[PDB]
Amino acid sequence: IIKKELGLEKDDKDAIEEKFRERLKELVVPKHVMDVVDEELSKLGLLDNHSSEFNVTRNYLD
Amino acid sequence: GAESHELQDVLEETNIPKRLYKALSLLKKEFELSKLQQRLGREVEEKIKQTHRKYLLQEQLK
Repeated sequence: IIKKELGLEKDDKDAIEEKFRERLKELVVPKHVMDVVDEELSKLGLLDNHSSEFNVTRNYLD
Repeated sequence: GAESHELQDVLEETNIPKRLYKALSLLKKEFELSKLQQRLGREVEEKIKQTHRKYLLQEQLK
């Protein structure tokens, strides 16, 4: 049921969640960044997308 | 709601057809202005309701 238009998903946040996940897939990477990125992505998803602080978070994740 | 200059111009008209046509044009102009305001509003409420629905969908996902 989650699968919808989800304008929120249309604002590249999925490209912050799924695209970055697959980019991270090919990376032999330790656990500290795992927990950090999981927490940051949870905070991003729990909130909106447009505001400037989310642009800051997006640039940091990039 | 036309400006007083439009009223003065209508008064300056002498022939009844001219005055009536200018009054009809002013009616149409006011109609267009009101419709433009109504459209801009209605779309603004639509998109703000869609933002509140973004939050609602976030809550449903939660």
